[PDB]
Amino acid sequence: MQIQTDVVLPSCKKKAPAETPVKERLFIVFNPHPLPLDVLEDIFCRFGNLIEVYLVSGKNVGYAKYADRISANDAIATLHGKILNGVRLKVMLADSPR
Repeated sequence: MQIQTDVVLPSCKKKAPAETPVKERLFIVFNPHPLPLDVLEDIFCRFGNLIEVYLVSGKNVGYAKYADRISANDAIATLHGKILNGVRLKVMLADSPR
């Protein structure tokens, strides 16, 4: 599993239980192609309270469900605009994209 990034990351945290009701949602937009799912889970669990991350099939869009608003905001502040494994990322609130 590759981790090549230009940002300092927190350690991996445990995911919230899969059935946890969703509190915050993020769009992840990949330029030029999406990243593998295991990489995405490793990266996005690091902010805590990650319920799930998945890709929209065959598209450059992923979706991050968090059990905590502050955690998702941390993921935005840390990852938006950064490069991961050769891919540029946009991370934004799903309900109000920038």
